[PDB]
Amino acid sequence: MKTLGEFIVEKQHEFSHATGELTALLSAIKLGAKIIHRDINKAGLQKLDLFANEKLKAALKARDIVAGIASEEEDEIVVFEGCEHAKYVVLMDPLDGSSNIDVNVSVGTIFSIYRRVTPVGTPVTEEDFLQPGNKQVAAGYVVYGSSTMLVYTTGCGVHAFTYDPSLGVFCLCQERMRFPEKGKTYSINEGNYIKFPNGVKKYIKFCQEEDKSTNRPYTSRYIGSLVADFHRNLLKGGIYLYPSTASHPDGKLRLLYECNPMAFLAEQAGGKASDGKERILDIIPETLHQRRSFFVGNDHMVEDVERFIREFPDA
Amino acid sequence: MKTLGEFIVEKQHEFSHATGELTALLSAIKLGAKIIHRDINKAGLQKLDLFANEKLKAALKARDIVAGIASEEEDEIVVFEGCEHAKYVVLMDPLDGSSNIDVNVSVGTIFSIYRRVTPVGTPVTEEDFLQPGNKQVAAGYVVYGSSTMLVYTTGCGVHAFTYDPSLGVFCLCQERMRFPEKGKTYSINEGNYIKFPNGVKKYIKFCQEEDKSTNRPYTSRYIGSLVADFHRNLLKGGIYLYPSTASHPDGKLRLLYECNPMAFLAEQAGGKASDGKERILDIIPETLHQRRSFFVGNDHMVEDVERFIREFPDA
Amino acid sequence: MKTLGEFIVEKQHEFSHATGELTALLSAIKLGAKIIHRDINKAGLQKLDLFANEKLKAALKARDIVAGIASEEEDEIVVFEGCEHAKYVVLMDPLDGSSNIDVNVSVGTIFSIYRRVTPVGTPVTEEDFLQPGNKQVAAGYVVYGSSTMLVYTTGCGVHAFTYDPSLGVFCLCQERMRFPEKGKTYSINEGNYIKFPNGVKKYIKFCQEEDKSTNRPYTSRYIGSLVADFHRNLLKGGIYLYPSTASHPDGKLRLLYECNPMAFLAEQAGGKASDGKERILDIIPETLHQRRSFFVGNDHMVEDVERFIREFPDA
Amino acid sequence: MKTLGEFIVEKQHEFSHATGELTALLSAIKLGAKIIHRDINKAGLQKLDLFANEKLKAALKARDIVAGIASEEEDEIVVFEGCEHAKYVVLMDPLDGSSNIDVNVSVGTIFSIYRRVTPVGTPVTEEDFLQPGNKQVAAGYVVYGSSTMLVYTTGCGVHAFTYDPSLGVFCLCQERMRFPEKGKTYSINEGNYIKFPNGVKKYIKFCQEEDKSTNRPYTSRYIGSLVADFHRNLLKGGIYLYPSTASHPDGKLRLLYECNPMAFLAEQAGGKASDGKERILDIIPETLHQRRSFFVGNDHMVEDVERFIREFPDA
Ligand SMILES: O=P(O)(O)OC[C@H]1O[C@](O)(CO)[C@@H](O)[C@@H]1O
Ligand SMILES: O=P(O)(O)OC[C@H]1O[C@](O)(CO)[C@@H](O)[C@@H]1O
Ligand SMILES: O=P(O)(O)OC[C@H]1O[C@](O)(CO)[C@@H](O)[C@@H]1O
Ligand SMILES: O=P(O)(O)OC[C@H]1O[C@](O)(CO)[C@@H](O)[C@@H]1O
Repeated sequence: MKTLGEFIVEKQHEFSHATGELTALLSAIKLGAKIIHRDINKAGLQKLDLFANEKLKAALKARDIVAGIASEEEDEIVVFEGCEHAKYVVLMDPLDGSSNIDVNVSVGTIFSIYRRVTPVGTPVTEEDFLQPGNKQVAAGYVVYGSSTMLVYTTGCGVHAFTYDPSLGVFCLCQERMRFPEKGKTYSINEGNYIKFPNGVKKYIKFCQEEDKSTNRPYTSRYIGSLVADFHRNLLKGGIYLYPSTASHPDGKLRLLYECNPMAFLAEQAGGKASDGKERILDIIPETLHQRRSFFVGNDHMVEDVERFIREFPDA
Repeated sequence: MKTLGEFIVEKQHEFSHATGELTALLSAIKLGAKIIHRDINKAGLQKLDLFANEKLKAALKARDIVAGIASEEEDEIVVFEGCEHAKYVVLMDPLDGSSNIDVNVSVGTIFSIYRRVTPVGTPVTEEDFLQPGNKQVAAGYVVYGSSTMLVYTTGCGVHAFTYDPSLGVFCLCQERMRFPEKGKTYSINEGNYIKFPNGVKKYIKFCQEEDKSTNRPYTSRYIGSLVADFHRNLLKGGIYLYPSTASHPDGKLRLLYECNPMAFLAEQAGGKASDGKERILDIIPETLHQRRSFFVGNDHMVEDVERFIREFPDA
Repeated sequence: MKTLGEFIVEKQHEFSHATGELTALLSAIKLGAKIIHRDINKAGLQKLDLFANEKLKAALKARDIVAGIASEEEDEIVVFEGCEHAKYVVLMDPLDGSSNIDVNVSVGTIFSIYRRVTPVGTPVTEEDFLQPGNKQVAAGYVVYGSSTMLVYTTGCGVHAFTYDPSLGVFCLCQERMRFPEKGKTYSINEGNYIKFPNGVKKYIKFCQEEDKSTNRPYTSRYIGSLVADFHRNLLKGGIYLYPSTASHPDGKLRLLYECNPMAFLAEQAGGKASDGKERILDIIPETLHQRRSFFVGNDHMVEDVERFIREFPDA
Repeated sequence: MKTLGEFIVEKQHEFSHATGELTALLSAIKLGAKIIHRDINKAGLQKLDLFANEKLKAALKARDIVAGIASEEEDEIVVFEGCEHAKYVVLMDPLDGSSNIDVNVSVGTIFSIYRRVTPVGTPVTEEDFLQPGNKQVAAGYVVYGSSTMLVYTTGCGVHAFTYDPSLGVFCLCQERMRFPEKGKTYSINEGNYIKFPNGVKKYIKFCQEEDKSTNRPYTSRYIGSLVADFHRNLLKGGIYLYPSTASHPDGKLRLLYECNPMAFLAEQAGGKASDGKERILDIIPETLHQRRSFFVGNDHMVEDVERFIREFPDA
């Protein structure tokens, strides 16, 4: 057995050889993950979003390694007074999958880490949080399911760890997660069918046709939590979709707090992530809360999606 | 705080005043649930079906209160040698939601309890396990999610309990679960669209139309675990569907191990459960492994389903 | 692995064949033990006496199997209104070893169970709690140490169980605890030397002489918690002593809440328990809070003690 | 609530400002402590010495921060191949209190940390492990009792932390532990009376005299585990003694693995630690396994001991 902490030490070349700093960063994360886990595992015994947001924020600050944060909850960025010397910033979705807490369904936490652009010693600015996804130095998520797992990447593969309540530590369970060769599952909220772009509606029809030669019809799976659907699709192959519609002309997902970190993780696992036309990671952020259409998973599935959008324009 | 054990004592009138026996029955269940939980919570750190099956079987026998069992795993019934004096039989689905274990997604355990028809002192026979669902004296399930919960009924409401790892006990969290007045979520594997009965395909179209006056289009949610989708729908309202198709002419779900206990639970919560035409609980079992189409959840939703099947016959 | 609950079922002949009632009795105990354990295991993260007293009292009442209780904390007995139909009474020392909580040292819980003398339907009276120790139908203790263990007897041996946090259940670890053939450890508060009876002072000198032929000098061990010193001595052999002195002319230990249950346990393990002259279990209680000199452990050691008291009278 | 990890960060001035290295050091310790804790908490469900030794050894090496270790178990020192670049060495007593495991009594782990004398890049030698106790840069212990606690010092006070199973983290419970003004408890194995030095026998008599003006007679407490007796005495005041005798002419305790770290901790808490004549920390080690008489606790008590040895020479 090998712990997350030991693993970080062992992989000295990752994270630009700044091992000591990665350790501090993930230490903040796992602590926050442990705290949230405790409250969720006894939720039965909206409000949790705030709790998660507060605990993760306090933890990151206590490591004295982050200059400031950006939360899906927060309207403005949060500058850590006394941390001006820090050279890292973190964007996060404290509790992804709000509609699942009360129903004992999987929810998660997403984080994205960037190296600041503004001079050390100075307070960070939105400039530091509006960099394209391709500049992230680290990304990962925490899934709170039957078991609690932490998944992350620095650019050298995707590593997953499972929390062991018996020990109180995160243990390595898979060092190199990769999407299998082919996917046979699509994850989308099909109730929103009539409002999806014509290309997406076509892909859905594509997915339901009878073609044993290509594993069709695919299976449908949609938990309602980006983190949990992604995690399953990554292990078993599949694609997750959340296109634009009436309620969300530019999609529902946040480009910086959700799309970018998951996109970085998908790409590092040999998958693909796009807004249906361009690479998520190369999009230049316009605003902190910018939303974006999102399609991620096995490379061939996302491609089929882009093709259908191409051949059937106009939503 | 009140424990499951204390609650059982307090409700002396339920279970036909045989309090001492209910206690023993649920004691077997929660122990099995605790054992399985432990292995699942560290699954990361098919095979689990066997483990769950063995642990639940051994636990029920050790209470010396059950004459024998029937498992979705077992081909034949299991007679407990030395328990001929027992007057209860139990049918179970040890681990519902096989495809979810490896992906850290919710799975569950389902149990159904019947009073034997054959004379005590004698070994039980299939006759004891082929009684209609309306004869069950108890039914419930265990959901292994972010938290582990046990839900059951004896005919006087549906009671849910949440396991507290800190204490090592199940605690009452909701004494009277009821479906809310209206449902706005449907749970079905839409990838199997083309093979569903025409009436079901119509209902799906119904679900996706724009009619704010009736909360349409509904939201789509499908975890892939009967226990977890049911649980969510029960708390938030909704309907779960698994009709017949090519791969399963009579549906996929087992009538005795899955449909009946969930049907008993749905009805006790003010909901409805049918095979699309008749009441699940009144169906006279033909065989131990009989499968059946299944539609369960809010009463009005299941009715809409029955109506569409009525107006559009032939699958 | 076998649980406490399963073990009770398996031993149908013990407790006068009233299996169902023993189960309810120990269920109250283990629940109280689990609750206390939780608060103690995070004590760092006098007051606990009250907490323990309240939790055990509430638990016993909730099983609707006990007519009333007597606590070392309580001045008067506690009659359970609505439990007049109960035929059992319980005397207890909720938290034995007060001076150990703040120092992270072992403490315990002691319980004694009697069958009432007064007619059912009527409220219990001190008469029910003043019966000699030889009438107990059950006795045991819970030790909260590196691990939490429950030890008890009904008259057919001493059984010990260890709590498994991973499972949340008590598991059988030893079905027949017996003192080894010989003891080589004495447990007494030697700082109180000058005030001990002359016979006890002689025994202490005896214990420190050089006589390899009899394993002397013995080893000295004194944790400060009756439960923990007893438990160790029972497994490794030894004797525990708490004689009379200035601060306590009749000893410090309570005859009914401490001496009797431990005496019943010691005798069932092949050991001996006396006040230095007579058998603890045959003493006829004079008052609820009666104190008594107490010497318990390996039979030969207690005998040596009685002999020295005999040969050197006057304290 | 503040974690051990956060506390270390917050106290940047301690440990010679080498914060990052202290963090790695204690991370190895707490992990080993968590692993051992798990096996001990289910011991019921000699051998543990080896387990503890192996787990702590593997953990320290995995942090790639220690050049090598010295264990009370090991005959020779253990050089970490591939860690020649490390500048720290650690001496340890993996499982102090062997005779307590089987009896569910408190046991502990002791560690001592030194900065090497030999050039980096080179393999460490006994020279690095034979430095006087006054050169330690860190010392502490882990007590496995009703709760699991970690206590340590770098020269700026004694800090204690309690492990929270609910969270899986160590939390600060006391930042500045100090012996109270006066002690009233002595901890010694009195069964070995006749073989103790005359001065010690006199002190024991001193301890048992009647002198309310000085809190005499003192109370006697002796758990049999150096870690647990020390911990209690530190919180409540008291003195622990283990002098020389026949079985151990130079005492039983190891000078480097036991006496030095506890001596450093006692002094940092305002207490005193000596071999009955000189300061433990200033003794120049002669051999790796050198034993030494040891007296530690409240300053005035140890002084009384030194005085009696002075006035009554010859053991
Ligand atoms: O309820 P809907 O419209 O399917 O949206 C669910 C999605 O929204 C989120 O909760 C927010 O990102 C995701 O976790 C999830 O994929
Ligand atoms: O993979 P499919 O065809 O959607 O079937 C999933 C269903 O099968 C089961 O796993 C077996 O009953 C259910 O738990 C679940 O609802
Ligand atoms: O502090 P003293 O006088 O040794 O008394 C300790 C004894 O008192 C009790 O705390 C009360 O029974 C026992 O648990 C323990 O054996
Ligand atoms: O059994 P004895 O001779 O009292 O020795 C016990 C002492 O030995 C050790 O086990 C070894 O250091 C200490 O933990 C304890 O104080």
